[PDB]
Amino acid sequence: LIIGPEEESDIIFQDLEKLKSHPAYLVVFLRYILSQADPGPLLFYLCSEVYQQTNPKSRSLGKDIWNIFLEKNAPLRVKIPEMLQAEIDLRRNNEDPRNVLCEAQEAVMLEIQEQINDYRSKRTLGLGSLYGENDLLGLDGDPLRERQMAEKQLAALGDILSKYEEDRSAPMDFAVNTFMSHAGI
Amino acid sequence: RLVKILLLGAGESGKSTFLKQMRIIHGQDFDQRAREEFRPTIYSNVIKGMRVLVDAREKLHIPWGDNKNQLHGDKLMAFDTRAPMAAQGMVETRVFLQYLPAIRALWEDSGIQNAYDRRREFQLGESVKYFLDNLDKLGVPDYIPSQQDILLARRPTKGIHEYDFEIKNVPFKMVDVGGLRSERKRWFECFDSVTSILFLVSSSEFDQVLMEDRQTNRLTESLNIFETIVNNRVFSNVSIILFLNKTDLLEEKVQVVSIKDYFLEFEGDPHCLRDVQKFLVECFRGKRRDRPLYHHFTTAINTENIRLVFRDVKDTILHD
Ligand SMILES: Nc1nc2c(ncn2[C@@H]2O[C@H](COP(=O)(O)OP(=O)(O)O)[C@@H](O)[C@H]2O)c(=O)[nH]1
Ligand SMILES: [Mg+2]
Repeated sequence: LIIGPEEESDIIFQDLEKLKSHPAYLVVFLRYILSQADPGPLLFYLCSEVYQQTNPKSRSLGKDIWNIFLEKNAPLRVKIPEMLQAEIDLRRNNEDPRNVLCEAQEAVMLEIQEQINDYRSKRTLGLGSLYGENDLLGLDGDPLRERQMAEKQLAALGDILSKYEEDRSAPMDFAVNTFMSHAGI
Repeated sequence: RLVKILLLGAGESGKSTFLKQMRIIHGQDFDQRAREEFRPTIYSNVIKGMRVLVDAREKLHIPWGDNKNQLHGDKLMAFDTRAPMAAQGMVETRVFLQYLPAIRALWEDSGIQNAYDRRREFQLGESVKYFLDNLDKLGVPDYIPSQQDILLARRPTKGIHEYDFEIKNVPFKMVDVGGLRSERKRWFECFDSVTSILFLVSSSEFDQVLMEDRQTNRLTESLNIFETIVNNRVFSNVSIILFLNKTDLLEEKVQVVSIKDYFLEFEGDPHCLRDVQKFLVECFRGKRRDRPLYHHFTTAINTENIRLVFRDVKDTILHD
């Protein structure tokens, strides 16, 4: 009370599983991440998601995931429990890693959540548009149409990528497209 | 070739005022005709600000200084704020004069004054005080707002105002956008070719809450805003300059309120301006994650102060 002298999509942005199914929304979130934070966690999560769904045969991907995110001097090295790292690395024996790679994905989830909460806070500050959120306006719950805006949006990323050295921007672009491609964009 | 500067900051930090200083200092200034156009805005500031005051006196249960003023409070409350002219923050001179007598009485009342001292509990700009204290000159029939009046007049900034000027053969373009949460969604339209960003903050807003949601601390909002701007890599080569505006108000406030009561982290003399100014500064630097950060203690309504501060800003930007 006391008069003044002058005077949703939050559902998609707060949950990673429904954010993954909405490429247009994901691209906006990847924009925030690549600009305001550590790309590692999320990018590692997505590639590892493509692996979990890719038919065992798959080897090449797993190999690149190790060098880009998990090994010693990885460009976008992500931090997971050492035990889980040693075990993933073993499965060298060219065995099935999906089981332990999924634990690695969960370990990094807390960080991905913090960043989710982080961007939602930014949306509250009314600054969602600073990350392409304005490209979501004319959308309606329809797979094909939404994933059409995914492109064009995915081109506005080079703008942020390019301001990263080659040993980091390269793997990033690799990571983004690996998942986008699996999402069909 | 062009120096494009963006003025960013939460609502009521001083952006529109800075923009007016540029026109006064480097542009054409405001001639009598252009100042005359602020009168409707000024009479609107006064009437609407006083209405907020009597309303707060009532709901906060603060007692009148004199019952006979209940009639004047009635007159004001009956003023329709949503009518066409009033809705756009304008009040004709003939209407203002009908309310002058009542307004003058209400402002001499200790109840209304106590309500003002507690404005942090609601929403009210201290610019209404400047005008209430000058009712004598706004009252006179042929009143023409002074430069200082124009600088104090308060008009919301819904939209994007752009102002072009020159300094020693160097073209400049300053952009002012609104700072209310709902206005910020437009901030992205002005980031093409930006050379520098002047981030303004009302240094005396530490005891206030947002107008958007009357539950979030103002300084807190500013810090979170600064945080998302200063850590955005896209602005890696953009000059970010921090203005701790309303220094003159902070100088008054530190003497009756303690920032300690709003931010524990504070350690030092809350009654001392220098101590609080440093804490504020550290608070904004503390948000960076890395490029140096230059800052300035300003008073947007003070022409001479903005004249020399901008001198430093220009040389800073011009040497990047
Ligand atoms: N006393 C004082 N008033 C100020 C200062 N800077 C701005 N103002 C006033 O504060 C109110 C809000 O200013 P404004 O420029 O509209 O803030 P904006 O919403 O960010 O554009 C206006 O009445 C200004 O005249 C200052 O340093 N001191
Ligand atoms: Mg403004």
